[PDB]
Amino acid sequence: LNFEQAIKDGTIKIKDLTLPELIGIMDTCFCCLITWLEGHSLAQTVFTCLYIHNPDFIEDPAMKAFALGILKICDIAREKVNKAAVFEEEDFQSMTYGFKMANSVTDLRVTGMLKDVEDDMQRRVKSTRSPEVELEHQQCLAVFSRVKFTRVLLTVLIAFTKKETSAVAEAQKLMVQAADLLSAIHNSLHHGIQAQIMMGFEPLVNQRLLIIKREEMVNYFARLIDRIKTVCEVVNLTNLHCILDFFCEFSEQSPCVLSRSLLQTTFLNKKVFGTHLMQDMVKDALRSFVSPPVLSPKCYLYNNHQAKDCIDSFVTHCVRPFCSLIQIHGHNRARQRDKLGHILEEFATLQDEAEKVDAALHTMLLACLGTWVLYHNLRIMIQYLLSGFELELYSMHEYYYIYWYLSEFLYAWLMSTLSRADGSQMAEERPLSREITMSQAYQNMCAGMFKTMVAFDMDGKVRKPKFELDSEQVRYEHRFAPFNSVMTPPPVHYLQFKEMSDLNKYSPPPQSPELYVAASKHFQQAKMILENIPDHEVNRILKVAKPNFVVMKLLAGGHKKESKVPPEFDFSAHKYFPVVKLV
Amino acid sequence: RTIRYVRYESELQMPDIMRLITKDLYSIYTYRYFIHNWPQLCFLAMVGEECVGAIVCKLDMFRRGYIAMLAVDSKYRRNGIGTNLVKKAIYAMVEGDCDEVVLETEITNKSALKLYENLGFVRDKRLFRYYLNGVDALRLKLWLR
Repeated sequence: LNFEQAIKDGTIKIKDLTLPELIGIMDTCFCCLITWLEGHSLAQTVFTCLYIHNPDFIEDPAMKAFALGILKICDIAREKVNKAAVFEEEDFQSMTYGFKMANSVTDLRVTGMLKDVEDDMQRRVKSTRSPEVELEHQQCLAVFSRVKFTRVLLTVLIAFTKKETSAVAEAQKLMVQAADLLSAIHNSLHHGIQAQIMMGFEPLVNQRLLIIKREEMVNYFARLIDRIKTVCEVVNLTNLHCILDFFCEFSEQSPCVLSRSLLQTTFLNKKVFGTHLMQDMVKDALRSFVSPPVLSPKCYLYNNHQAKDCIDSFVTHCVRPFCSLIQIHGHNRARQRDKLGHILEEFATLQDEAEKVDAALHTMLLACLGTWVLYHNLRIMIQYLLSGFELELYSMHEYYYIYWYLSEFLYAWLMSTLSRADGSQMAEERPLSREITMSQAYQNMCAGMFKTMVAFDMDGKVRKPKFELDSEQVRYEHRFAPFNSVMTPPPVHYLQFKEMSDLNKYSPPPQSPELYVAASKHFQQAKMILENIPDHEVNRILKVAKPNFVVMKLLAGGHKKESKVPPEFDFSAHKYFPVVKLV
Repeated sequence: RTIRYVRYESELQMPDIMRLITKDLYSIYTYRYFIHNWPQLCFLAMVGEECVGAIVCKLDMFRRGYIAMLAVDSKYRRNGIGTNLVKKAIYAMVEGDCDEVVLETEITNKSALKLYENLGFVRDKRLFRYYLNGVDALRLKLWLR
């Protein structure tokens, strides 16, 4: 029944409402909001609350204020998500289905109403602060906690909409308050009216115009508050490389669409944080990474008005690929792979422009801008390749050549780029030593895994697909198709891959024990690198490397040689590198 | 117990086809359209005087083929009926000058994934909550050229 047609009927109560009714109603509305935030529609989850349809009809101040707060939170969330545009076709449904979503009342008025309801309930709590009295006090505590949480969440969502990012620094403290509050909303959860089609809710309201359990609500909201607190700290960064690393780290956790959209909108259509210009950020990243002579204050190229109007054009050309790269990082972990594969054409164009600009600058008096663009492009390709491991898109028999591409070719180019960048940095004079070390560990892990897979295939422990029209050549060409749009580094075709990956160069050709020992030596180098440098990623890499080494050393001694069972590869320990168990 | 593989040339088997689809996993017009436009790709596995398995595919313009439905009776699984049925559809697609055979599946269907991997199919994309149930889906394609 519709709210307008039910107010006269008497099935719903708009005034003189009991505390347990409010506790249950607020809990159910919170669950509906969380369900909507998980990627579902509005007419099915949030608008099932008959009260939210027209909150002007509610006479109880508390319920009306709660409805206004929920509507305003939905407004801010929808606006931010639409602005960011980092949600897939089915990861969020932003259509409002023609609902008047509390646009008449201001947001500050809603916050004031929430504060008034909270104060006029803390007074009641203090009036009994010392069985029926105890139950009333507990219900009052529950209502006050829910109201205060609504107010603080709406306040943070409001503060995230200010033009200046500094307002976010005025909201982080509020999040701490939520830590001492959500548990309260969790503690007095058995006071609300349990569902049985609860009172005040009609899930079949919307049928001609077209949830989660309460126990999981508190933990989800706590995780979301932690995500927002993590997002808030992004305003302290000053270099594009650090922001890129921050975005990658944030996306590694698979955050909700609201968190990704909030981060995207707080980062940037033209000004970063509302303070820095993206052209200047690009120039600063160039100066901090490769230090080209043009960007040095006293290198005579800054004073030239034509080298300046050649570096600025390149910076303006590089500004859009980077915005697109950040946006691609903002998406979920499914479309990220395809968008990474597609950004390669734009970055190849950028690389060609960088090469031309560097050549012209040297001729007018090498490989500084080209080195920087190559570093970013190599990062893109490596992340694209590893994403398939993250998404279980590779079969068992595809591991060896994917890992060979990652280790022997891509990571070698990455090390050459990093070493040349550090050399140019020294020549113009260790922010990349940690990155070099991490790349060393990653490359050794990948090389060990590649040798492992090659030995497994030689031993016959890997199942291949036997059917007349399936060839490795076409599979290899299609797997590495996005790499055709790049020119430097050159794509490695199937024939060259078989030539370099062949084991007939070494006389005598290596057998399974030799390759197993080589993989063990790679894992040992990875361990000796990682365990000498730490954060969570280093611990995950070490936990994925240490048992791997002992497993391969044990297996190189002839254990389970006659068996043909395919070994299991557990990706629980680390996202990209598996722990190969023999059981 | 002799099993047989037969193409689609009659008007008696669509009622048998739907019985083998709704009991395994759509509107009747979906199957009607798919049989209409591409009758040369719909194959059935009949044992005796009944139908044991079925496959319905479409090939539309690179010329890409698509496998829409592949079902086997519960009492007749694990006998290799599905693998042969998929082979005699891939071969028909090849005779029709197709370049790639694409399909979608549930990530939970481990048996189907292993079957298509044995047939040579390689995962290309992973979709989140693609199915109406809520489970994530996997897109498997086989490239022929």
